[PDB]
Amino acid sequence: PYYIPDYKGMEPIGANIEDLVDYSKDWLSRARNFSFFEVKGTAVFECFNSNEANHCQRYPMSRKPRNFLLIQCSLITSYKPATTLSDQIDSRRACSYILNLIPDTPASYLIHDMAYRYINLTREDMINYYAPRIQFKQTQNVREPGTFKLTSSMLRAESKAMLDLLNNQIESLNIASHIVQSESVSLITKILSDLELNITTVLDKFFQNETQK
Amino acid sequence: SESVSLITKILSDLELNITTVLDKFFQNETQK
Amino acid sequence: FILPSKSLEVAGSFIRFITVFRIGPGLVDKDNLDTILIDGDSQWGVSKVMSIDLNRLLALNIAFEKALIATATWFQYYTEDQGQFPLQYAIRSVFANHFLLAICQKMKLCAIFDNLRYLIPAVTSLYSGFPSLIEKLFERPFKSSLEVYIYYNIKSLLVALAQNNKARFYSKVKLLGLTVDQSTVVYPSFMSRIVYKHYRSLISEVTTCFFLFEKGLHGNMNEEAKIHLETVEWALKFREKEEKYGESLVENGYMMWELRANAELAEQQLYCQDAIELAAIELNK
Amino acid sequence: LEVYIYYNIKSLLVALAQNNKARFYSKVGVYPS
Amino acid sequence: WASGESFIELSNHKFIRMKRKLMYVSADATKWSPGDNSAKFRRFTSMLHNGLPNNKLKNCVIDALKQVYKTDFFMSRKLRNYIDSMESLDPHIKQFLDFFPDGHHGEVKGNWLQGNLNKCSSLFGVAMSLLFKQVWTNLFPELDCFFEFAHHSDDALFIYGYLEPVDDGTDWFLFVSQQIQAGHLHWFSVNTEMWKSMFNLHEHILLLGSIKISPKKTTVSPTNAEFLSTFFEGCAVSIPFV
Repeated sequence: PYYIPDYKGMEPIGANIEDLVDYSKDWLSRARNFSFFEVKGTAVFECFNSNEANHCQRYPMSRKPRNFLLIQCSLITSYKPATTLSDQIDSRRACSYILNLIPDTPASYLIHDMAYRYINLTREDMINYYAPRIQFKQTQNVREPGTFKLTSSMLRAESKAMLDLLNNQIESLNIASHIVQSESVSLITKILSDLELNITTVLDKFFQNETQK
Repeated sequence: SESVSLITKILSDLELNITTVLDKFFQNETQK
Repeated sequence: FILPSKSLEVAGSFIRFITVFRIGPGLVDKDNLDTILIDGDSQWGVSKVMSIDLNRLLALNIAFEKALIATATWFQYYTEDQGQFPLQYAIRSVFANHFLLAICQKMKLCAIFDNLRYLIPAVTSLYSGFPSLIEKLFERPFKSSLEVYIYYNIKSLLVALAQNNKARFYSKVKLLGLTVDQSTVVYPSFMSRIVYKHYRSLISEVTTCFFLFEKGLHGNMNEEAKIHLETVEWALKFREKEEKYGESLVENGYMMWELRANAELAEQQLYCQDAIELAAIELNK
Repeated sequence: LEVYIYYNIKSLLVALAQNNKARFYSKVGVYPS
Repeated sequence: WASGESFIELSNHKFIRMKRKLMYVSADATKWSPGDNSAKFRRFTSMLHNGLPNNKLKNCVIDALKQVYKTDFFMSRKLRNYIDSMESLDPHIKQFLDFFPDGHHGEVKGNWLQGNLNKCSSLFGVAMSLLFKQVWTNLFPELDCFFEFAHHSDDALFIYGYLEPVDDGTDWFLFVSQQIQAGHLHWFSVNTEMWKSMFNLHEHILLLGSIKISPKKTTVSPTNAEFLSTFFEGCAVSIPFV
C-alpha cells in the first residue's frame, strides 16, 4: 500500500574526460616524488638508528629497568600439584625456613612477622583454616577459611611503615646504548636458558606417534 | 650502514647450523 | 604471602601479594627483587609487593596452556613449511619463548608484535612504507629488559630481512600455467636457531606471539583516548577545511577548474565532482 | 670489515665512557663484550 | 600480457623493441579511514546506472546519504569521568574538550564513523581505478602499457605493466626527448621507471575521489611467487586459528 515518496535527487553535469586528460598531462609534465621507500638493508638500519636518537631525545632517560616477571619462582625438581595436606605441610616448613632468616627491608620485616603469626596459631585455628565452609566455624583468628587476622600489635615499626606506605615522571630506558641492550639480552637469555633445562579412537595412533612423541 | 649490514649478513651466515680423568672433565665441559 | 586488599570483584581493584623463594634456575630476576636474604649456603629472594588485577590474574592462570597451544601451533607451521619434525632444541626454545611472553602481559609488547606483523612484509617486498612502521615502534617508553630484548631481536630480524633484497635476480618459473620471469632473492626464525623457507612462516610466528596477549589490555583507557582523539582531530580538520573553503564547497565537492587553479584542493576530505561523474561513467560502461 | 670493526669499537667505547663513569665515583660492573 | 613483447612505432615506419615487465601493488584502499567525506557517494549514486526504470530507489538512497552526513558524537562515560582529573596535558585535552560545546556531545560531519558501507566504498574504488585506467590509456596511446586490478573485501591488488628499454641504448631516450620537444610535455615522466609515474597518477586520481593509499601497510613487489602466494592466502583465510 505504501508508496515511495518523491525526494530530490541530482541532475548530471558535463564532465569531460579530455579535461581530466589535460589535467593529467599538466601534472605529469613536472616532477613528483614516489611515496614509497625502497627496502635496502642499510635504509632500515638508518631508520632504526634515527628513531633511536629521536626516542632518546623525546623521553627522559632512566637507569632502573622496571620489573616484568610478575611472579618470581624457581624449581629444581619435578612439581607435584598442590593439595590441601601438602599445603599445610609446606606452609609449616616454609614458616620454619622464614624464621631462620634475618629481615633487611620493610617487606622482609612484614614477611617475617606474618610467618611468625602463622606459626603462632592454635590447633583449632589451624583446623578451621584448612577446613571447607561446610564444616567451618568462626574462631578468634581464622575468620574465613584460608585466611587469618593480624592486628597491629604483632607488626614491628618497619612493617607498619610499609603498610602505611601501601595504604596511601615518564621515562624510557636508553634504547640506543650498547650497555643497556647487552644487559637486557644477557638477562633474558639467562631466563630463557633456565626455562629449558630438563628437570631431574583412530586419531590417537597418529597423535601418539607424532605430537605426543 | 652498508658496511655494517654486509658484515652482519656475513656473520649471521657463518653462524647457520648445518645438518684418563682429564678426558672425563674435557668431554663433560669443553667437548660438550 | 597474600596481603589484605580490596575485593577483586569490585572493578578496578587490585590484589597485593609477595613471594619468597629459594634462589635458583627459573623465573628469577635478581635486580628487581626487594632483597636477597643470605643463609647457610642458600639465598632466599623476596619480591616486592606486587599488585595485579583480575584480567592479569586470569591471564597468568592459563599461562601454561596458552604457551603449549602456541608451541603446538608453531609445531604445525614448521612441519608445513619444511616437511619434517623439528628437533627438541627448537621445540624447547619456542616453548620457553612463548611461556615468557604469556607470563609478562604488557601493552608495549602487544603493540610491538602487532606492528611487527605488518613490518615483516614491508621489508620483504621491493618498495614499501617501512619508515612509518619503524617509527611506530618508538611511540611508548621502553620500561623493562624484556622490551629491550624484543626490540633488539626485531631490529636484527628486520635488517636481516631487508638485506636479502640486494641479491634479487630474474629467473623463470611457472605460475598457474604460464612460465614468467619472476624476481627472487635468509628467513631467520624469531625464537629459535632454525631458518624458514617462506617468510609467511615468519609472519605466522609473529602473529602467534601477538595473540598470546590478552584482549583485556587491548581496551585500556590509554587505547580509548586514542580513538576519541583520532575522531575529534579528524572532525576538527574537517571544520578547518569547511571554514577555509566554505561549507558548500566541502560538502558538495569542487569542480575541475577550481582544482586546476588551486592545486591545493586535492586532499583527503575533499572530492572533485567531475572525477566522481567520470568514474561513474567508467563503471557504467 | 675495517669500517664495521671501527663502528663496533665506536659504539662500545661511547657506551663504556657514558656508563662506567657513573659506575666509578660512587665509592671504592657491567662491561659489554 | 607480460609473456608477449611490445614494439613502439617511430614516425619513419620504424620499430623499437621493448621488454614488458610487471610490478604489483597491494593496498587496503577501501578500508574505512576516519578522514573521509561520505558526501562523495551522493553524486556517485546519482550517476550510477541501474536497471530500474524510475529514480525512486536511487533518490531514496541519496536522501539516506544526505541524512547520514552529520552525526552527533558522544563522549563515553569513562573518559568524561577520567578527564575531570589529571589535566596536566592541557594542549590536546583542552582542544578535545573544546570540540564538545556542552561537554557531552559534538557534531561530526563527513566521517560516517565505521558504518557498514563496505560494498559502496569498494565499488567507488573500482570506479576510480577504472577512471585512472581510462585516463592513462588516453595519455599514452602510442605506448603499450597495462593495468589490471581486483578488489577483495578491504584489500586490493593493482598490477602495473610497463615498458623498459631492451638494448640499454639511447634510442628509447632519443624517442622520449623527441616526444618531449614535439610538445608532449607529459612524456618527461616516462623515460626512466615509468611504473612510478603510473602509480603516482593512479594514487593522485584516487585522491581526487578522497581515497588515500596509506603510506604504511602497502607493499609493492615485482612478479614473485611468495608475494602472490601470501596475498592469495590472506584472501582465503580471514582469522588465524590460533
